[PDB]
Amino acid sequence: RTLKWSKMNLTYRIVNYTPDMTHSEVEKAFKKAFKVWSDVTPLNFTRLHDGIADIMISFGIKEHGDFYPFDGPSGLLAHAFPPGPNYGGDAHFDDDETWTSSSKGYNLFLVAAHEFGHSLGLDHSKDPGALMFPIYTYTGKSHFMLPDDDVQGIQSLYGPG
Ligand SMILES: NCCNS(=O)(=O)c1ccc(-c2ccc(CSc3nc4c(c(=O)[nH]3)CCC4)cc2)cc1
Ligand SMILES: [Ca+2]
Ligand SMILES: [Ca+2]
Ligand SMILES: [Zn+2]
Ligand SMILES: [Zn+2]
Repeated sequence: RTLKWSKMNLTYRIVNYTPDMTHSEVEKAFKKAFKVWSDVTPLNFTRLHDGIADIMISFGIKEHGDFYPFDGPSGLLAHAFPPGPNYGGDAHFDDDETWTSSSKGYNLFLVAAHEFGHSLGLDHSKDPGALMFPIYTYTGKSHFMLPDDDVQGIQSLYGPG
């Protein structure tokens, strides 16, 4: 046995938005991020506008209400908790960073896909070409294809769709 969600139908809520991007650009970016995993697993993700959801996403700075505070510009950038109740599964992004949909700063989609991998029970990868490798890089690929090391890893938890 490993650590994982018992249900295949998960809900997320975007609690607050970063000033660095428009509501629509944020929402598009996170939705594409969950799709990364939904496409290769039986998992399904639906967004809630209110109330408590399984994966609760928020932006914040410094001491933000958990034992893992951010540090301002540079340094740490996001973290997410493994599956479980309450804080379990949630994702936090440091809003002293610069979030973008481009080549500049941290690309919010890529970092969300990474952080959501942790939310589903994945650990970091040893393959520098994985999405779950602990070092951020931006490859500027024409379109994004989820690398094989990570499709293997998430499927070990949930199986193919
Ligand atoms: N517990 C340590 C936390 N350190 S952290 O907060 O500073 C941190 C560090 C790195 C990442 C992070 C690392 C890698 C990625 C993904 S990199 C990437 N993968 C792929 C492509 C690409 O262009 N870039 C193409 C396909 C796979 C995202 C976030 C997140 C938080
Ligand atoms: Ca930081
Ligand atoms: Ca939660
Ligand atoms: Zn946090
Ligand atoms: Zn990570």
